[PDB]
Amino acid sequence: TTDPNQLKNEGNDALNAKNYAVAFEKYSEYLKLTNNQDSVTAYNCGVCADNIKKYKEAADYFDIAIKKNYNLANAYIGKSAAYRDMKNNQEYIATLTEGIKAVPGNATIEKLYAIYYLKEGQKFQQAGNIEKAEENYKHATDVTSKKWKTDALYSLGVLFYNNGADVLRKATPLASSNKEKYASEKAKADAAFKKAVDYLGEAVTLSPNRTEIKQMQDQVKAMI
Repeated sequence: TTDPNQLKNEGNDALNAKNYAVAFEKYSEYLKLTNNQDSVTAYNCGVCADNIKKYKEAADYFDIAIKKNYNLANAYIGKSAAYRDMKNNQEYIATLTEGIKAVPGNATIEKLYAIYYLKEGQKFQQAGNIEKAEENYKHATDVTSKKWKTDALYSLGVLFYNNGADVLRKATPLASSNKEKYASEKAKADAAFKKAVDYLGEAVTLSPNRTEIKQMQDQVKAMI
């Protein structure tokens, strides 16, 4: 077929039958011949491309929808998913970051953004990298959702509570053998516990129904 309207109708027929490869073939040709102006078809073409594993092509079509301000939350999610499928985490989170800036307070984009950073923080916390765990959990607090902010703050509270306890653990044998180092370690533990009390306090304020957060803040206060 040569007629662009015929190509779009053929692509619609293919999509209706779940033949994503034909729909991609017909829509991509239609968009090429009509100067990429139909954002509804561009969005559908991006989904079809991702379904047949043409990930770079998918990202290109979702970009058309984004530039035409069409179905923005879905177009950013689609573009991010294409980069996730290409196993490109940096472009995955960069796209979600652009999406949260364009459509603030979109439930699905905020969930993906926050899950990414909570998982990164967890990964660094498990590998004992406190500074990088903190950086990642702090990014998960950038969401507008009070619920998602609460669990990023609760994760920061636990991170610093565990760090202060670990420092206190290593300082016990020093109390009667190296008082110089004992004072240094005690001050480090105190600083960690004070950060923990403050992050947990912030979480309790946003989610007073989360009684376990209040209980953990009480445990940290008992260490100061």
